[PDB]
Parts: sequence; structure tokens; C-alpha cells
Amino acid sequence: ERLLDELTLEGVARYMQSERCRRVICLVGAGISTSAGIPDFRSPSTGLKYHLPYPEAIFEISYFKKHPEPFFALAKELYPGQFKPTICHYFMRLLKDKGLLLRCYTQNIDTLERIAGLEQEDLVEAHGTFYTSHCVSASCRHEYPLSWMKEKIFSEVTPKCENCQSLVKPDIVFFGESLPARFFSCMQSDFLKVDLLLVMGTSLQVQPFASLISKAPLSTPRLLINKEKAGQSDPFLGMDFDSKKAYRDVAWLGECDQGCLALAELLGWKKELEDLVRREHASIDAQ
Amino acid sequence: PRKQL
Ligand SMILES: [Zn+2]
Repeated sequence: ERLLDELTLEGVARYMQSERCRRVICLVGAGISTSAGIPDFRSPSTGLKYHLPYPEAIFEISYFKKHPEPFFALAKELYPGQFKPTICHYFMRLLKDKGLLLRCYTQNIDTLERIAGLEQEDLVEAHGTFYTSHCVSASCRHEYPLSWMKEKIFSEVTPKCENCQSLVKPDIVFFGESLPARFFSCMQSDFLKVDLLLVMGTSLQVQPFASLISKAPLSTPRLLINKEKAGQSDPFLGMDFDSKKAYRDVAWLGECDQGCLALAELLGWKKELEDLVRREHASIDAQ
Repeated sequence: PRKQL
């Protein structure tokens, strides 16, 4: 027995429009921002030399302390030319509009969820964000906006606090750093309440973010929209899409934008989503 | 738990 009448996108849409489904949690990663022209930052094309010990060091906290500058050089190299959220981002804004969105947990630092209209309380930025930066001095912690940080990144000057002249650091979580306390406190409360997990554009290979899927109640359906299947148990040591025991997990394989479009079409939301995306893209293009 | 690969 199960909440989905069938393990398909069509079954998920029927469930979402039933009274049984009131609260949706979205888990999103780099895959929902690649069509915005923001390739994954773990992808092997930024790996283009600052005497780094190995490749990971540019995003490890131990190296970043006392040797910033490589990071800030790479930040200027990879800084997006435009911040235009994708169809997937606006699909989550539509979820919020329809009263279905309990929370979006994101691994992305690119602020696109905010631009698409998700508010801070809707959002758990598990790896932090470039939206704000802070002076690293414990007694100061002056906050700076991205416009300020962008200016220092492109001047190729290490960003310094105007009050105390310490380093100013974008509010991201480096590898080797603890995730923000908000991540764990939101997780504790939210997964008591979730009716549907929407997992979009993540390979579920970064921890502890990836262990979110094991926090869902046993009945809660889980839809993966992703280029590749992910989140299955590792046979060398999860999601069960394909066995005779599968009862609640659904994988839709393709680009996240196309999968969100297909789900929106089943929900009767395709015209609303198209109108929202075209308006918001026109607005951003006209900045 | 630290952020890990
Ligand atoms: Zn300061």
C-alpha cells in the first residue's frame, strides 16, 4: 500500500493535487543552475597554477585560511555574467505561490533561489551563499552585500573590512567546515511535516546534505528530477526506484528544466509557469 | 558533520 497510485510523474502529479499532499520539501543542487549558465563548481573545468597541493584545496577551509587569494582569483574567473534563474527555480516559486512549499534546501551558493522569489524563511542554504559576506574578525562581523563583494573580486584586491581591515569572506561553507546550525534545526522540524520530497539537480554525493533523503517519513514519496539516477544504496557498502519492493520513489531522467516543465504541465500550471518565467527573464534582461 | 566529498 502506498500514497502514489503509480510510480510515475503522472502519479506524483495526481498525488500533489490530492488532499493528502500539503507540504513539499525541495532538495536542489548544481543541476538546477547549469542551464542558467552556471556550471557546477565541482566540475573539472574550473580546475585550470597557484602552487595548490591538490585540486580540492581551492575549496577546502584549511587552505583558504592564511591562503585566500587563489579562491578570490577563481571567484573572478567563474563569476557569472548574469544572474537569471531557471525554469526550475521559478517552479519552486510557483510551489510557494500555491501554498505547497514547506522548504527548499539548496546546495547552491549562486543566490538564484532568492532572485526567483524564495524568501529567507523558505530557504535553507546548506552550503551558505554569496548573497551576504562577513568580516572574519570575531569582534566585528560587519556584513556586506554581493554588490560590494563583486566589486572587490573584480578589482583583484582581497576584500578587506572597512571598519577593521580584516578579510571579508562570502557566507559560503567550505569543504571541511560545519554546516550552519540552521540546517540541522530546520531539518529536525521540517521532516516531521513533509508530504513530498522533490529532489532536483543533485547527485547526492556531498555530505551531510545527501543524507537528507533518509530523513523523510517512510510513506513520503520522493521524486528525483535529474540527468542521471542518484541516491540509490551503494552495493559496495536509499532510493528504490526499480525493484519489486519499490513503492514511493520516482526518477524522471533529463534536464531539470524539462522535468519541471513536464510536471507543471500535468498540474495544469504550464501557462502560469511560462508567463512567470518570461516576465522575470524579461525583467532581468532589462536591468 | 563537516561538509565532505
Ligand atoms: Zn571588520
